[PDB]
Amino acid sequence: ALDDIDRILVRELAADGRATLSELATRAGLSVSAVQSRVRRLESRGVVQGYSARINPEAVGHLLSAFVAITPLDPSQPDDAPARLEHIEEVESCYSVAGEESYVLLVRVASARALEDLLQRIRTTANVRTRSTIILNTFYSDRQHIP
Amino acid sequence: ALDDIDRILVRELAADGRATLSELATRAGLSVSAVQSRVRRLESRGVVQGYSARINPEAVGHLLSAFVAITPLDPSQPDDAPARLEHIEEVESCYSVAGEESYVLLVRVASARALEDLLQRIRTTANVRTRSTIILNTFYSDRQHIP
Ligand SMILES: N[C@@H](Cc1c[nH]c2ccccc12)C(=O)O
Repeated sequence: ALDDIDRILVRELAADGRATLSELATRAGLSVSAVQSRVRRLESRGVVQGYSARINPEAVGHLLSAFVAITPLDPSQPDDAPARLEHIEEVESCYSVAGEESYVLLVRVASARALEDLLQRIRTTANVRTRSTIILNTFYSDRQHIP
Repeated sequence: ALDDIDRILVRELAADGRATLSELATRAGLSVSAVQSRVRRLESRGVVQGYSARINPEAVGHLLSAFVAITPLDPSQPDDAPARLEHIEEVESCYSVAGEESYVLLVRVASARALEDLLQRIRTTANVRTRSTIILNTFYSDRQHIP
């Protein structure tokens, strides 16, 4: 249910999430009130899920980032795993995945020793084995595409 | 130095990209001017590198997401795959990696059949083999943590 006007707003808000209603208005050719109300409607269906500053993880001390694939040590209860790892703050994302493993997390930590410690917390808190792939370099990311 | 006033700011801006110079400044103990200063400096120093609304990809036509793990076929050519792929736009994220493959892509696409197409285009444009993993569900995504 997304018309061309909304297509223009989200593409803009993707590029600039601090875009102002007035800047948006003159870009879709609408009144600042038209825009405001459009934007909240986008927001309240779950088309826009929030706004975030995109922080440099190295600058705040996260020098090591890794993908960790996790699989149930044994898969008989439905899966707690996302729920119970929500309160580990160093886990940034959590996807279920088709194939041999069940979830893939992306994880951000200060150093190698801090990674080893974190893998222990993960193994123990969701009762899961882990396969780790360290990121050496991010070429670009969250480059959100609106068609 | 990340002065733990600069530290309080980024935690604020990561949870809220449109939090406003004022509503910040209050929770931050400050003038709406030295708020505005660091914020301009924090962006200048590469610490906050941009603001983005977070759009739901289904909502916008991307019903299938995938991690796609690529390795170049000819080790005697310059290894420039991130750069060769950068204009392909459904590649949201491109990360080099220490594992079995050389990079991982997060890629978003209309349908399973559209994915087959994209992969073919990835293979012919970098000169890479592709191994891909399908995301069934995102439990959470980009929860950024500031020590
Ligand atoms: N990896 C499983 C799918 C899966 C997703 N989440 C899970 C949680 C537990 C066990 C399996 C799963 C498969 O490909 O079929």
